[PDB]
Amino acid sequence: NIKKNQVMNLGPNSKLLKEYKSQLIELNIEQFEAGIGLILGDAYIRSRDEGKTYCMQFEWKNKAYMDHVCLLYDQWVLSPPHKKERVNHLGNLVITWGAQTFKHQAFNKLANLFIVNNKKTIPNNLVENYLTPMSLAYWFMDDGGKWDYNKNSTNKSIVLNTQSFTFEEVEYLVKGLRNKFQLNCYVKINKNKPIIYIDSMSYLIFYNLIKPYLIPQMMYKLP
DNA sequence: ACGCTAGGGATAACAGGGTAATAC
DNA sequence: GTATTACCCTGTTATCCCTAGCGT
Ligand SMILES: [Ca+2]
Ligand SMILES: [Ca+2]
Ligand SMILES: [Ca+2]
Repeated sequence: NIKKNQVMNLGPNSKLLKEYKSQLIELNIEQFEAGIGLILGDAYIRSRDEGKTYCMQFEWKNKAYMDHVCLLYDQWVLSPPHKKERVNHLGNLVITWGAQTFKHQAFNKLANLFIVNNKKTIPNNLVENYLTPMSLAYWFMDDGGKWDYNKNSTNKSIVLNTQSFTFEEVEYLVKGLRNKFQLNCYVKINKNKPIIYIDSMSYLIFYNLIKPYLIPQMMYKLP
């Protein structure tokens, strides 16, 4: 049995690396469920071959969250996060962190739920059949935000920024969320694009569901 | 008086492409 | 040389986040 330690620095097309990879078969329950929320939120699952293998690429401003996701996918992530320092078209420095897993057939199970012709889509029962409290918690740390950011406000309404999805797609998600978690949420608009509004009346319900998984440095997103 | 929104800004994300390091 | 592929890099906005001033 080869250990990550032994291959995390060898060339990409390295034999020992591939041997290490062959030792891995599937993603554990945690990596799968969290992945459903990550793909619905800020992650990117792609294939460079023709759907034979997929890998996941990450990028966030918050490094702690980044480190937390890498640890989650430890076995599939050979390197530490990498600082990316870029300059705007406004001459400003923008700092973020990047990371990725290597490609592996283990990721095909996640990818085939969303990808179709290398194009991302949300299927009609994704929520009902795969979205768990853990998935939802990650989807929240990703796309999640407050409805009212004003100070001293008591509004407990949550928002999921799903601006890249179609209205049909957002409808599948909303149906699943309402039926499965009794959440009182629905579609609203932002920059002419669909977002999911969760009424403050469902806050406590929403919170108890994702509480077990949000990390401390992400708590600031809650009301 | 003040809880709430819709309008909108400079990112903080997503998508793909290019290549240095192994194999044969 | 050609085939592989993890780790960067670059092209680009739909993102989360804010707040002027609207509604009651
Ligand atoms: Ca997102
Ligand atoms: Ca995010
Ligand atoms: Ca985006």
